[PDB]
Order: sequence, then structure tokens, then C-alpha cells
Amino acid sequence: PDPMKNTCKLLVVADHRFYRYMGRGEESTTTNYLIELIDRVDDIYRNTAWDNAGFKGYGIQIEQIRILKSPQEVKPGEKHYNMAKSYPNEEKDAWDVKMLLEQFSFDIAEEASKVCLAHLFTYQDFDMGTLGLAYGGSPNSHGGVCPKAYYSPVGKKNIYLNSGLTSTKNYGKTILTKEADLVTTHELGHNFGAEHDPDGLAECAPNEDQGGKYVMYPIAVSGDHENNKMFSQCSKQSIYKTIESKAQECFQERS
Ligand SMILES: CC(C)C[C@H](CC(=O)NO)C(=O)N[C@H](C(=O)N[C@@H](C)C(=O)NCCN)C(C)(C)C
Ligand SMILES: [Zn+2]
Repeated sequence: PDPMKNTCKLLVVADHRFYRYMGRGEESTTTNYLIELIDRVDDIYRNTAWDNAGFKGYGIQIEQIRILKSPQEVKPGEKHYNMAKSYPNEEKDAWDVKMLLEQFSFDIAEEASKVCLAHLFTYQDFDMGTLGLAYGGSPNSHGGVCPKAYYSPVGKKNIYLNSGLTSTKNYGKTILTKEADLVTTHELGHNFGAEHDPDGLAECAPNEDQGGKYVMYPIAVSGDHENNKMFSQCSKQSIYKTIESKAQECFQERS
């Protein structure tokens, strides 16, 4: 482990919805929430031994927090991840999650090329209980830690796949902080290279009396069970395949 290259620096973006609903129209409330959330997620990462031995101390730190206090004004037909209306259905509280991540990655491309990861924090009720999305760890899909260019034929420019998003709204209410911590952990988990834990591998998907599920389980975990705030051995194997190579590529020293 390289202590000079063990931290994935993050650009954290809070959109106007997150600012209004979670930050109560205040920057200090917005930033404190995000600073504490990343630090608790960092504790999970930093304490994980990816090889089940001494390969630990790998984590995350915020480089910058961008706070979008108001919606992004758009020209008719033009779209932006921070616009007032949801896309593609303006009548719905939320965007289609996949289109929102693509849009965020498009709009943040220049900034994203200079950071290990960009993560959007929003407050919108994604259809069917979805809480987040991220590139990487998907079973021709690519992305995750360290900017990787993708030429957008629609966008007509390179976008970077080092992105993810978390919503703190679900089924018409703010999720608990213990729940939000796990969304971000899961999404950054995909960014670090983990896929979802399968039911077919009991070691990676234990029963409730055996500590419950691990953070990469596809059905959301409310941190009440022992395993909820940990990575399965499946997640560790997947992340460990590339963690060191990615660390050499874009990770920095813990500030
Ligand atoms: C933190 C969780 C693990 C993230 C995943 C989404 C995901 O895998 N993105 O990486 C999620 O939102 N899962 C939902 C989920 O488990 N939501 C819970 C909160 C829920 O709404 N359950 C309601 C039962 N119908 C799905 C899409 C499975 C409904
Ligand atoms: Zn997932």
C-alpha cells in the first residue's frame, strides 16, 4: 500500500434540490451534511482489507464541494442535471436515474477529468425505490475510479465515467442518515469496481441471523444488521483486482 497514493479525491456536487431540501437553503447545513457523510463512508473504506491481510487504508476525501443554490436556467429543448424540471417526464418528481447520471457526467466533464471521482447529491424520488447509480461494477459497460473518456456521439465530446449519484429522498421522505451512508457506500462501491452480491453465494449474501447482507446487495440495507456497513468477500475480490493499478493512476495522499 502506497500512503502517498491511497486516497481517491472527490468533487462533490449538491444540486438545488439537495440545497433546498437537505441543506434548508443554507450552505453550512449543506456542506456539514456532506462532509460528515463522506467521512463516515471513508471509515468503511479505510478499514477494509481488500486482500484480507494488510492491503488497507484506501479511502476517499472531498477535494471540493460545489453547491448549486438555484436551478440551472435552460433554453427550450436544452437540458442540464441542475435544471428545475425532471427529465424525460417533467410531471414526475424525479429524472429517469440513468439519464440523470449521463447528464451529470456530460455537464461536469471538464471538472471530472481533474478528479478521481465526481458524485452528485440530489433530493428526488426515483421511481421504484431506486436510491442511486454509478459507473463501474456493472455486468460493454465501463467507468468508476480515475477519469476514463467516453466519446458521446450525442454530446459530440468526451465525457468521463468516474461518476455516481445519491438521492436522499425515497417514497416521499428524507431517508435516515444511516441509510444515506449506505447508498453512497454502495455507489462508490460500484465506482471502486464491485458488482452486486449474488444470492447464489451465501458467503456474500448471508441470512439475517448471520449478520445480514453486505453493502453491495442489490436490495437497500438500513444499517441495523452487522454486515450492512461492510464489503462482502465478493466485493473485496472485485475491488482488489484493480485497486492498486487505479491507485497508481489517480489516487493521492490523505490530506
Ligand atoms: C443502496 C441500494 C442498495 C442502491 C440500489 C440501486 C443500485 O443498485 N444502484 O447502485 C437501490 O436503489 N435499490 C432499490 C432498493 O432496494 N430500494 C429500497 C429502499 C426500497 O425502496 N425497497 C422497497 C421494496 N419494494 C431497488 C432498485 C432494488 C428497489
Ligand atoms: Zn448497485
